[PDB]
Amino acid sequence: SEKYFVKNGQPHFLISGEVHYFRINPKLWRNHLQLLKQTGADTVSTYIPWDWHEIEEDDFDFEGKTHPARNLIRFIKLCKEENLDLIVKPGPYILAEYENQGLPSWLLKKLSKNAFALDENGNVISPDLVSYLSDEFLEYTFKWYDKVMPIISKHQKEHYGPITMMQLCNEIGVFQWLSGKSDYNPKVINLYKEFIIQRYKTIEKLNSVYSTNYNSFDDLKAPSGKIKLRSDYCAYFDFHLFFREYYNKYISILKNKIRSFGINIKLTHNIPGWIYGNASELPMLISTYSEIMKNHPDIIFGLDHIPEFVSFRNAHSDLACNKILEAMQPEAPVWAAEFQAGTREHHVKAYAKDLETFYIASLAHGIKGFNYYMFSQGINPEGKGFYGKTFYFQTALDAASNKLALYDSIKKVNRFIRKEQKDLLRTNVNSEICVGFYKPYFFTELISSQLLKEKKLNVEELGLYIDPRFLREEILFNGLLRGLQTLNYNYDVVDLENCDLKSLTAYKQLWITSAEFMDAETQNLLSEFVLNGGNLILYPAVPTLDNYLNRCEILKNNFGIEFITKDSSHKVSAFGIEDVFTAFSKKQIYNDTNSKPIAFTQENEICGIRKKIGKGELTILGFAFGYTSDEHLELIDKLVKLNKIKRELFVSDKDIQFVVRENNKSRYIFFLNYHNERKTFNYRKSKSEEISIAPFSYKVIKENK
Amino acid sequence: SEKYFVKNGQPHFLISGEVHYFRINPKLWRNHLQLLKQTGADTVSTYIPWDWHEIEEDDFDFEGKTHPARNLIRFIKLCKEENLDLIVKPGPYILAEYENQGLPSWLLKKLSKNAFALDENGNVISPDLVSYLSDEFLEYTFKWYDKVMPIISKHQKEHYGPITMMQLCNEIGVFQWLSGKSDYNPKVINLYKEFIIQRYKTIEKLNSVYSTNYNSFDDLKAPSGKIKLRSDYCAYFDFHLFFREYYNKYISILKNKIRSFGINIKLTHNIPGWIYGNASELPMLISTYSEIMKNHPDIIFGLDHIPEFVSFRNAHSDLACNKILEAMQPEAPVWAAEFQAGTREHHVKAYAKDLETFYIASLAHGIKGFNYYMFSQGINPEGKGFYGKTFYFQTALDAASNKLALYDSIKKVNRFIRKEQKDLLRTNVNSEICVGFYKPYFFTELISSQLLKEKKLNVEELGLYIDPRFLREEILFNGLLRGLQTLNYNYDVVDLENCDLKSLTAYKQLWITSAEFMDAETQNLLSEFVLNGGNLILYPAVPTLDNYLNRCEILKNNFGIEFITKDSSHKVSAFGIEDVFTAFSKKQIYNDTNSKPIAFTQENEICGIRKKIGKGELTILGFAFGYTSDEHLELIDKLVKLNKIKRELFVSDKDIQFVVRENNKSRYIFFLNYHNERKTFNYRKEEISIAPFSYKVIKENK
Ligand SMILES: OC[C@H]1O[C@@H](O)[C@H](O)[C@@H](O)[C@@H]1O
Ligand SMILES: OC[C@H]1O[C@@H](O)[C@H](O)[C@@H](O)[C@@H]1O
Ligand SMILES: OC[C@H]1O[C@@H](O)[C@H](O)[C@@H](O)[C@@H]1O
Ligand SMILES: [Ca+2]
Repeated sequence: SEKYFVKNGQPHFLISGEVHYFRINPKLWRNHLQLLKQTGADTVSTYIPWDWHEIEEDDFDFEGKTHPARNLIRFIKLCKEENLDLIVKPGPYILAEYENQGLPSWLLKKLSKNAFALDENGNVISPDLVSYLSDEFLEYTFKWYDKVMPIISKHQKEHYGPITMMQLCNEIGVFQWLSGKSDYNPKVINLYKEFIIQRYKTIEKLNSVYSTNYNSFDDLKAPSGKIKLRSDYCAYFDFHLFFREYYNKYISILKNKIRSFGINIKLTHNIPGWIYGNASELPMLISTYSEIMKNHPDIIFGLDHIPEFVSFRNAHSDLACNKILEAMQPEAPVWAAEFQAGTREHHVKAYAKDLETFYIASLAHGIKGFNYYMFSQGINPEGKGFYGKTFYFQTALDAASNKLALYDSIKKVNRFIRKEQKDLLRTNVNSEICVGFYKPYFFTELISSQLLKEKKLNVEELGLYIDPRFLREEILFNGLLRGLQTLNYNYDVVDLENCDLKSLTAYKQLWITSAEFMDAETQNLLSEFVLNGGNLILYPAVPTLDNYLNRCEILKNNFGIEFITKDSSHKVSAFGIEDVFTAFSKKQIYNDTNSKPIAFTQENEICGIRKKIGKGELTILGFAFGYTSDEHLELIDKLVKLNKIKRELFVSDKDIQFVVRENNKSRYIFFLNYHNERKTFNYRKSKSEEISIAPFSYKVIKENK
Repeated sequence: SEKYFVKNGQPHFLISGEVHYFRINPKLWRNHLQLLKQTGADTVSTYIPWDWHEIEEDDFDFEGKTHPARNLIRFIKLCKEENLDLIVKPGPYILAEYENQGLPSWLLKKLSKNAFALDENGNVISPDLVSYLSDEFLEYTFKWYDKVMPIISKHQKEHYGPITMMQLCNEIGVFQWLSGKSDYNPKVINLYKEFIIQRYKTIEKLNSVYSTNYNSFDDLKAPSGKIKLRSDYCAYFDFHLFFREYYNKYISILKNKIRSFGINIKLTHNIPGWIYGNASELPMLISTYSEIMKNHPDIIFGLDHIPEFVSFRNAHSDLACNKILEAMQPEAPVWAAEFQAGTREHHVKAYAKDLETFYIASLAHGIKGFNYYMFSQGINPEGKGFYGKTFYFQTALDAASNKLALYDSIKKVNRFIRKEQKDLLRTNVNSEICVGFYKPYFFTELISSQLLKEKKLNVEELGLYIDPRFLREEILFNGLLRGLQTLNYNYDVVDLENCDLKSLTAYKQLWITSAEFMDAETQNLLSEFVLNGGNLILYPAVPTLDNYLNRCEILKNNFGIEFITKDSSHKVSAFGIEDVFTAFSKKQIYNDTNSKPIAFTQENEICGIRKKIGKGELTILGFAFGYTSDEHLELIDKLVKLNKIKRELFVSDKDIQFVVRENNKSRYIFFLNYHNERKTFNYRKEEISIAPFSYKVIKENK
């Protein structure tokens, strides 16, 4: 059942700490490694910066001949001497608050304009932002790999070295995302045109899908500018599919290059998306990796968690992200490649009290491994800091190797993990609720995001009213997922793409947050799910279009639903809850045929029904709610209770979060107080026990079954 | 010298609680009022919703004839019986998460298209958003005033009644701001044309300023779409000046109508701008009231503070907003018309332990009065809630008058306030730093804001690189003001408009965050300031343009400055601090004749100088830094120390914030812990422990 890392045929919690040799006095490297090992950590992790080691074009130093902290070889040897396994991350990009994101200054001065990401006008977006498939960029990247990869290969575990894992590049697409502009480099334009010709084969076939009138493929260009017609939406949809293939081509090229050096260790990649302490856009960025995860079962993706604080304001972000990684990568453990320790920026504090709670909450939320980022502070040598001289603050160790407050928090957490890992790693929560992940709603990084400078998608111009980004942020991430976690109902997330019917029928309920569009394959899957005995909850819309916004009424027809879309007050009544505020004036009005009406508009028109279809049950709500009122929690709770799903515990304070993890031998009860209140409460399993929990604090109770 | 409310001829801290009679079971009105009074509160505050009382056109109920909670008259009687003064807020707009923002449904169903705020295409922006100077809207507003104002007039403090203050409308421009669109209603456009003719007199004068090619004012159109040309910037700038006159015309029309009923109590207005627990846009919104504040010294503006939490993440917002209100309104107390109690949003928690600290921090930060918003929760009657059934959560009292956790926090704070008010209200901080407030940098709500749906202002299209909203948000509000607060250096803010030279001379340093444009009057003011002996810190640019982007180099020439704008790495060195991250590649590179170079690019070009001019001192930095590294705090500290300015205390833990407030005989030291850490420290001009997100106040007799 559970996915976890294994060592010596036993479950093993991966505990790594990030220690940047290049930012630490090499006379203190050993002390940093000893103090990390003394916390119970098994692994150390570092970037190997291209700029740091290719000091001028074709002049390499890995031995500290020109600066003692260029002695990568000695750092590798110390990791082995201090019995730590090593994760190496040689880029080409590292980010790492390093000048030019780790690319050499000499490189960026030499590269031609066509090596850079370009805007719609052909202008350079940023002087450190390359176009990934640039011939010149990949030539210099390969020359870098030619010098660093033999060193990595020599020091792998299979040659009795400490190196067990290597990250390829760093958060692919993060630089493009943060710039707020997409890449229109000519390599992108030309590879896109090849993609479209391969995809459609004839211009007649493309025109039939898009409803365009092109005479030839030579008339068609990568889409630019705002979406005004459904044909512009179609063009951008394919452009999103293309970018997923483009990032798969990039990582495939790096992987094939590294394998040529005899490097057989585990390859990793790291997922961006937290900003200002929440992760509602992370699902968009993880979706850009869809083709990499389909084609490379041997690259393990891990999350980059940057909570910044730990409170009800962001409590749901880490669990939703952990669940969405599991959905997209169900055969590998859920791990954090970067797991916040300290703060990347002086003005954004990172308190030990918060992060210690985050670490325990992460265990509650199913994490199987992590890399404390940053375990060790660094001091940039030679002006290499992007933003200042000091690299991170409020870490476990300062750059000198002094213990800071966070060290004691990590020791406490790691001690618990080491004591419990053989049982805890094998535990699961009992999820009776499955939530669908429909990746195409996330495919909007070119047209609609929190970071994109230009809003290119306005669905009203297309005759639609449900924006897929509004749906996936407010109705799903901040809405349903936040609500279920707040209500202490366990859920799983399943990727609906090529999804096995047998993997949905384990759940008492499947929840689908739907826009007006959904592909035929997914409409058919949800149809079969209900006909064969599944219980489906679907809102705010029965879809009637496919991903190209062409007619597709499969689910509507299979479920025998008739509806009209009508304007009314935002407030509806649902299951006897009055004044439920909904997101839209427009609602689906269902006729009551062979159904029980359960939701009504202010004019008493039917906007939600329940029915029995084949061996299954359907609940459809023709209105949108996330979690912006107490009525929304009441409605989620009522929906869950339709199939008699029960919480694992009765807890006297509804603002206490809990998670029960168990196997045949052991039960762990995690209590999380995400609130600035001392809470005294009682609980019992579904004679009560009393607990007092401080503000922003945790309790963990272990029972031997 | 301090400004404060007065009761019984003594300094009086205004402690008001918001209690919406229209959202409370009338059987429990007395119980809510008694529980509010038992916290030591002196005043209760409420809207009087137009929709609630004009139940159909020309059918008024203020006596509970049709619903017991329409008995406004009984509520007023209970306030008197329970010895509370009353603040009333009859609109016409109330917002208050009330359907139609408090306008009657029957009114919105009946109004013509031309009564509504319209976008660039002539479409209605929102079915509850009227154009303020709509004739139809003012006709019906006046008929509402005709019924509610005689009731207020009878019960006003000038007739020895309980009503001490009345708010006119609610956060003027807030609906416009939140809609993300500006009003192009044809009456508004006609008033804008009248405003332009009044301002320029002749089309030749307007053409000389804008570089336009009109033959007459008949050719003139309201600016729309993106700014591509400097002439489009000019038209939008005057469109901003016009909206400030427009809001003054609206509030003048309401005030004159109110005064006609013999209402001579204090009139108020309330300032919006907090969102997601910070207030970096509130200075833009307060700038929209510039003409109201200049023309109506009898209308007291108060702040609507919505911190949501209390930590280092938002510690600087309330101080900066309080200081900006003081700059724009120096002759009235700084007070919060809405002072967060509970939460408007169930999913956005408001912890009693957070807000208790916010209340004490607000005292440290110079607040003189406030209105707990919401003291009492409400239940929306008859589906009249904009949102769900319940109005506010985690308040002092629930809608049934049950005491909640916040009640005891408010009782505690109120007891400290009543014990200390006579001395505390007469205290000020000793500011030796003044920070300039240049209002034109804030006049962008039509073209650039956090809420505007399309950015119309792209300064690179105008041949500029310093965006005024970036400057005022990241370099000023979240940069310099946050850094000074964090470093525990007192500052004052001064409005540079019509500013007295005499008012700047008391300060040891004037800090000016400058874009490439600044009007002649302000350039002249800053020139005279330094020549006469003042010490000026100016960055990131010596301005070379006026507000119409026409050449204006008064300050530059008067100070003998020469520069070239050149591209370099973002990092500079300044005062021996290496690796100072700056916002722009473009920097001013100064000629150093008769100057001391003090900052350098990565290629060692001079991007900052110090100089003696007349009797004074100039420090100019040709680069933009906010607060995103420890080097930024070090640079601000180095700059303050150029004129030997000292903190009032030595505190062993640099992450403890303090404010020293004094008068001739009393000192209050407010220690504030904005961090999730128990901190132990000592202080001197003596060892204290403060819990996470908490406070300690110390008194010292002088
Ligand atoms: O916060 C925005 C982004 O900043 C980047 O520097 C981090 O590497 C990402 O993980 C993060 O999502
Ligand atoms: O077990 C001791 C731990 O208890 C938790 O409840 C607290 O949040 C931690 O601050 C503390 O280290
Ligand atoms: O948060 C955005 C705005 O919301 C409005 O409902 C409040 O009345 C304002 O004070 C506030 O700034
Ligand atoms: Ca000169």
